Amino acid sequence: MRVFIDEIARHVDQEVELRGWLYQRRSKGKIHFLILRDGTGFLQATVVQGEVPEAVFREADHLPQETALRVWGRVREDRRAPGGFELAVRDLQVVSRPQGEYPIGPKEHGIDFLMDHRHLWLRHRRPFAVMRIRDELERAIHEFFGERGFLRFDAPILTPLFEVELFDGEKAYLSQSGQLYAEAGALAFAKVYTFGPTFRHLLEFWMVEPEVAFMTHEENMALQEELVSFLVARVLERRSRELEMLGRDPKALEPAAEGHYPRLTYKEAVALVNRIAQEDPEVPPLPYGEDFGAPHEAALSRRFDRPVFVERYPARIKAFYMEPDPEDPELVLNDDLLAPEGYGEIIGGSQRIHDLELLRRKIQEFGLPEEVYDWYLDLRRFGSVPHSGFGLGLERTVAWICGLAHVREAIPFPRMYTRMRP
Amino acid sequence: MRVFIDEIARHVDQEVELRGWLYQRRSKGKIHFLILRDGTGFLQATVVQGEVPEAVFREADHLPQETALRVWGRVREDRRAPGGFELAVRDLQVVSRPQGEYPIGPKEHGIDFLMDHRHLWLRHRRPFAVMRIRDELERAIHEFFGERGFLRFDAPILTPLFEVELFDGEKAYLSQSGQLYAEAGALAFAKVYTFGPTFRHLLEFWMVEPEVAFMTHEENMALQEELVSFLVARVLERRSRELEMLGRDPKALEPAAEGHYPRLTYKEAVALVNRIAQEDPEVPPLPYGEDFGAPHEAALSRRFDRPVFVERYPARIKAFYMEPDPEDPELVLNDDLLAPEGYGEIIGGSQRIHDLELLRRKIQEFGLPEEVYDWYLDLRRFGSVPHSGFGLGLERTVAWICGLAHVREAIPFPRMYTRMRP
Repeated sequence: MRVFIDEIARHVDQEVELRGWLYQRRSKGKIHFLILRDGTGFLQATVVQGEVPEAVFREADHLPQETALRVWGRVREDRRAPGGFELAVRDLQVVSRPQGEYPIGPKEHGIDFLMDHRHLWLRHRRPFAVMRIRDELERAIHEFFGERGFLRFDAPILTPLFEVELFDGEKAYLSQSGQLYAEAGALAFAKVYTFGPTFRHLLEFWMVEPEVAFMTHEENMALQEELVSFLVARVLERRSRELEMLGRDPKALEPAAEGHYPRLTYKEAVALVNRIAQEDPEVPPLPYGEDFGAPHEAALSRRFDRPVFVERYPARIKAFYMEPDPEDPELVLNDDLLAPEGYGEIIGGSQRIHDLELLRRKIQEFGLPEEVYDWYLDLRRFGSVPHSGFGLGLERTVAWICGLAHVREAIPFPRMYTRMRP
Repeated sequence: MRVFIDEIARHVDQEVELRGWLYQRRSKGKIHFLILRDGTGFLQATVVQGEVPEAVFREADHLPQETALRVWGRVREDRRAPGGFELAVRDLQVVSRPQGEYPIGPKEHGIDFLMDHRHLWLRHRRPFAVMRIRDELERAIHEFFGERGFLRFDAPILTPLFEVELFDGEKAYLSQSGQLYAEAGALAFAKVYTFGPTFRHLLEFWMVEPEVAFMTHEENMALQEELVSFLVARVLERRSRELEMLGRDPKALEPAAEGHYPRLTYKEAVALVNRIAQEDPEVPPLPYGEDFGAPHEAALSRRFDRPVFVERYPARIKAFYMEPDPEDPELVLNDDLLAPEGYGEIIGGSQRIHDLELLRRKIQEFGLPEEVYDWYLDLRRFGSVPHSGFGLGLERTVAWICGLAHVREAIPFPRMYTRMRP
């Protein structure tokens, strides 16, 4: 029967069929060792001279990389085989051969060449591992919020920023965040999350944005920690093979899986960064009141062994909708979660204003057109409750978990100001 | 302890707390009957004069619609209560009152007024039911493909159609479909699906687009049937309450849940439509070679009790990438799945060309710029295998399952050429 490499362990000592591609090939003495990929994994297939028809042995001599292939054989358990299993091949059929030379030979090229060939490069071991971890995270996000009674709530992408021309003279704008709509959602369904593209490194990325009715700042941070540690735990448990293919040290991820994330106020974070900047030539000072520069963010991130929260920034550098700190008028009740190892911010969140007049005056103080926000103001006129939410950047989270050098590797086909292709 | 209405059955005869909103209110004799919503459901709460402090009874006299509320009481099982349960209230605390008159009183307004107030209207019973069914479908899609070893594969939205201005003079275009990228995905991961927004009724909608390596036309239709019948079954099993709130007859959905969907060739469909058009004044004739007009689609859809497949259309009215019918050169191996009851197309799919030169000449015959499709052509140069896929429109599927009058009701904040707000 036809099976997939991913399920090969369930078929030990049976005759099966694989359909896929020649990933690698080597020979020693009377054995050809093929590495086959079928899209769900990589598996050694042996072709043994004298134990298969000579035509089959010779045909298996004759296979360039990315030859498409059907192979038939017996599943063998064998710890000398990478994976722990191999296919003892009995028959083999070429489905197609490359028209030209395949552009990506093993262990050769630099990362940019590989990303220019992204549509082919996705087939290889490292992008395979990254994408399977990405899939694992997206599924696990839906399970995490589904099991807690959250409703997925798709925020609009077109908004009345990148500008889009509509029919006639009309113009719309690509969403940078579904949060405002998610708040309407939270007031209708108690607990919701968007899971969609937003547009601002990457021009285009994916954001999970939960909003919860009656939820406070502190509960908001607790929810963030709960989610991130669950996701790291889930990758550790189910994608340990992919982590291994990436050369990712699980020990760098285990603290995140256990929670108890350290927290810092903005003031404390600034003081810390400026202590670091004195003993360290490669970290510049940080004047109070400014947002964290890239080196500052990195220095904070590398200080801890798991994600670190930074909360209660100055109002002056945050958004109009954020709830003011009740014991400190210059600050708002917000938080950013920083991944360790220099990966930096993976979550941005806050408690939102629930008082009608406060929100009116904030909409003015921030010099905003009140009319366009009237519906948003309705959320305070009718059934207003304290509520909070946040947005998790999927690509930065993937990049961190996988240990990638750049976020563009975390998404199948990245869009950046420079590369917009394929 | 604080609980949600959705979990109320697990807490019979316990003292609990609810946090939510006054949805409706009526009184008879010494009982105030509140209908509370907390975002996860609707629940009767009784306040009994003489058994609660007089202040509490009087406070509960005093509650306009969308008053935000905390209520404490004992969960009672009671079939006279709608839901089968009610809260016997002991204490109650107003969290907030409406600033102004709430614009949506029960059983009053026309659909357009309600959609103009969509951000508030989402709180009510019918949109509640629709959105919970939508959530059920999105979760179930991830489970269906996750359990079959499909990988979620996010296709880019920005493409090199709606036009978007980038920095400098550069321009991109909102994706109308992730299929081309999904094919690269299928060749890398065997079986994939996009789950994302596309842009073309609705300007913006959600598409699940599976692609499978080595999969044929016939298997493609089998996969489509399997998926749709699973989704209908899943809504029937887990959202029967929401279906009931919608007044949706489960009997209209049960045939879809069982599969065995009828199939028609394009030629057969045309002949059928034209037979229908003779006995029926409200169905116009259909010349051979034309795509199905709206009345034709509707007449086909209303002919059957479950979704119907239409396959093997003329090449001349389909896309460049579609595999030609091997026994009939004028036709391609494609299919559209039509929902019954006049809802029409919910899936469009086909087998794709895997032969390199055939695809080159099709790219020319269709007058297309070969350069921009070179990467796509690489998918035929290297590791080319027969493959197929399709796209399921989420909103049309929701609209059909819920029995809605228009697809705009199937998405939280619809974008149409006319309404772009909120």
